[PDB]
Amino acid sequence: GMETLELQGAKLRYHQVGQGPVLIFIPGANGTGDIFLPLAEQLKDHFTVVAVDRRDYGESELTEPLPDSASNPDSDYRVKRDAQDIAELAKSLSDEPVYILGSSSGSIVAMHVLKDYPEVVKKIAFHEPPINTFLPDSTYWKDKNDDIVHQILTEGLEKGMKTFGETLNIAPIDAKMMSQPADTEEGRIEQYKRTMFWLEFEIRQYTHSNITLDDFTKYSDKITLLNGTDSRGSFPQDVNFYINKETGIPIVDIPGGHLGYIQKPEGFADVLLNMWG
Amino acid sequence: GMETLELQGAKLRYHQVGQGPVLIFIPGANGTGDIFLPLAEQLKDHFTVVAVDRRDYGESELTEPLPDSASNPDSDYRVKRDAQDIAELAKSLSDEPVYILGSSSGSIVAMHVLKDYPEVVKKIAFHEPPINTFLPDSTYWKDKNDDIVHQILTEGLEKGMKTFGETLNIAPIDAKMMSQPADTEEGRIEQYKRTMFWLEFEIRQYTHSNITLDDFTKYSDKITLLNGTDSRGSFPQDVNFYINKETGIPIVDIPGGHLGYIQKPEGFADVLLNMWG
Ligand SMILES: *[B@@](*)([O])C1=[C][C]=C(C(F)(F)F)S1
Ligand SMILES: *[B@](*)([O])C1=[C][C]=C(C(F)(F)F)S1
Ligand SMILES: [Mg+2]
Repeated sequence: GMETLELQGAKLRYHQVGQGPVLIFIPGANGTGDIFLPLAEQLKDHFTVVAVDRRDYGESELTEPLPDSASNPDSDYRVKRDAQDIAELAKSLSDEPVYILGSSSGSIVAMHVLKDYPEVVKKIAFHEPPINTFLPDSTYWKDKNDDIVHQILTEGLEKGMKTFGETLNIAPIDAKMMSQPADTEEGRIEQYKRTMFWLEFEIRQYTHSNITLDDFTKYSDKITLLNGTDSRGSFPQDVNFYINKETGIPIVDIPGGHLGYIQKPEGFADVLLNMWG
Repeated sequence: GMETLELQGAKLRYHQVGQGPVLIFIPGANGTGDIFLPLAEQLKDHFTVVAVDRRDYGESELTEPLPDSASNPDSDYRVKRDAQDIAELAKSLSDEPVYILGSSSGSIVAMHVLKDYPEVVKKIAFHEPPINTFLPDSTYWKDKNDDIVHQILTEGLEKGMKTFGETLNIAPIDAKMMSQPADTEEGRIEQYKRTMFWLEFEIRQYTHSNITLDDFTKYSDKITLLNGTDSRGSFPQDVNFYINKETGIPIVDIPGGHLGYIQKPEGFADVLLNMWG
């Protein structure tokens, strides 16, 4: 049971309980207003407690996707947009400046609400802010944040792909090709996005999907199985050997490895022309 | 320039090179058709080569969000939709059944095109498929895939959070609360996605966002800095101490820790009510 304010680019959802002057709670890391609901109950007889799901979280919905620069660590799009959400939320519920509390990164949003929309602010509270920009040692703390985020975003992935490599016995050539960075940064950032997506939304769902041997036998005359000449011993060739074992469907060898169609396009094509040309 | 076919919930983009019978190439992990163009160049005098950007990748775009259950590892929404795209693409490019080659996860899409839309297949080729469902050792390979993806998705995040709370001296009760797993498999998936979004899209961007001490001093009578009585020594209280030392803006102690509003709501309210009630 949530309220909705439609705004530029999002349906902003929020709880509202009580009577009197409006009191907006801005969540921190958890991003959602439910975490203030026991606090609201203790306040609903003095303030109209409004507790927001910030537009990227919870029951709030984006109506158009984030800009691609939002992943840049010095992008200001999201913090400024959250702060404008709170100001428009205030302006839609009150004709007076309102009370505001933010906690942790939510208190940083609160700082930007006061900076950019001081006319909506009656009183404001910053509960344990982690912003570092104005500290004498801002650099130390910014560098810690950057390096721990970098570790999280990269280490486990690198290890897991190598573990995939040994477990599946991927050929060296494929391994280097399949894990080579892009010459640009716009192409390099996309490639982490894409790999993360394949991992969460493709590999498990597709490799355990609803194909039976019976499906191949039904139309056996149509099917060729292809094994690369440079990827012998790898797990997908064993998939083809098993299909062939149980169905009789022929295996054709074709040049290159798992990526043979671009490792060796000429020889790849010569085989496809022999089969189908 | 690429070609476009508009389907339910997606605009599907694809390269088209050559003439002759239609030959559809379905990409695996990289998900885009460009990887087939050097091959397409070798076949263009024999086939109308069609190299697809599957709908979640490349120059294709969704026109509706993925279903929330698509992150479920047992989901078959994506593989079915991909298979249905290829069938629709074939039907839009030929009145005769066509030639189709899929590679790796793209060969799995090709298998579902055959199962569910055999009417569009003249011949089909499965290049190095990694599907395990029908293998006699299926449990082995399914559980390897599940474990390695899970490790990739969770391991470095669990380590980095632990490093974060220790660099920042987050209170034990707070670290306990902010890492506690959700109580459902579906709750944990969203918890993971939420934390992963916060790390990539919020922590660096907000904590180094453009706020200066003069932004506070300009409205000093409006502000209260709040420190939890149970999170002493933690980095955010250090931030508040600095703001206070430089601007004289008051620090008020409020019960609980970084999550005090939920940890002790009664005592948290009593302070707020002292402040603004
Ligand atoms: B409250 O959610 C936070 C306390 C420290 C934070 C950072 F990691 F940004 F330093 S966030
Ligand atoms: B081709 O891109 C693949 C070879 C092995 C794969 C899996 F990780 F699923 F086993 S995918
Ligand atoms: Mg604005």
